[PDB]
Amino acid sequence: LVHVASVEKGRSYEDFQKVYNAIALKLREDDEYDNYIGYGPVLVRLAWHISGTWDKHDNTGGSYGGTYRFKKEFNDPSNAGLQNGFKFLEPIHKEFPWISSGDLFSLGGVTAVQEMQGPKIPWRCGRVDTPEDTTPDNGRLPDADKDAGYVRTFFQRLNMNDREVVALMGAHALGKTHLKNSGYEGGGANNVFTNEFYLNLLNEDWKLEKNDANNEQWDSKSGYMMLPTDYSLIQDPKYLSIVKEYANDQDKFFKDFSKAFEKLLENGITFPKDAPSPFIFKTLEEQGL
Ligand code: HEM
Repeated sequence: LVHVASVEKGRSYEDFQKVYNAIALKLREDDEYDNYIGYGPVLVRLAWHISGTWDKHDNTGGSYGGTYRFKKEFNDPSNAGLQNGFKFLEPIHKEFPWISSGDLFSLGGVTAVQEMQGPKIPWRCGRVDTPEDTTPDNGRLPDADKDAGYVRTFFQRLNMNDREVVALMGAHALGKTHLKNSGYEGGGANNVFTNEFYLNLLNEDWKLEKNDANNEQWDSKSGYMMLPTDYSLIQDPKYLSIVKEYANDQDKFFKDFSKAFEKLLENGITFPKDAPSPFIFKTLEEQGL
């Protein structure tokens, strides 16, 4: 099973920067969402969930097909709450109807990271919408109530190693959990991309509590929370080494995150040798907009 990237006809860097700008301007304008967190974090989560269905064994799932637009995937209980991100992007899809669904969902993630003062993330175009029968079945996204061994094994399906896993998990500095979506609550209200996830893991006094959905989570008096899968990063000696590395080197964390997130968004896609190089988009701030 081969998914070959095909550039939207006649489109170049300037077309995709226009789409980035549209997303970025709406992120700035629709700022009230989720108690003034804004849509940044949910767009990062959406980019990850549409990519995180991939299976390296048979090349099914992944971002290429834009299959989240179909009912089976849209209604996956693992995707509860992502409808808010889809609704955000819908007017963008209408203004730029030539962009494929997988390109738009993945670009929404890149735009959100960058606009939240995260690292630059190189991005490639050419995902092509595939039909409804290519939609992966539910149950390919990870459970939160598990341990390190589970996390490690899970991410092997996505061809991610320990360092890639720990770097990706730093996105849990962003946004929050919502009881009605996942059965976890809390986490604060952060919408600036930093390495604080690692600092918080190492420095907070964590307590194992049960929430109103009868699930266990780790809570601190500062108002932060860790999922069991988050906390497992300090229980496993290989993960703990990497947590310490990112807690002590913001730049290293940004660079490793950028590479792992690009890889996540590109898994399953074959880029022809003559494809355009990856694009690095300017932020609104860089453009003076
Ligand atoms: C073992 C892997 C993972 C598990 C079990 C996991 C689980 C969760 C759960 C339960 C929530 C709360 C959803 C809600 O209640 O709204 C969440 C939020 C989030 N996750 Fe993950 N996650 C994992 C990996 C990742 C990765 C790899 C990324 C991105 C690189 C990511 C980015 C986010 C973001 C940005 C939010 C906040 C969304 C919002 O504020 O609406 N997560 N995660």
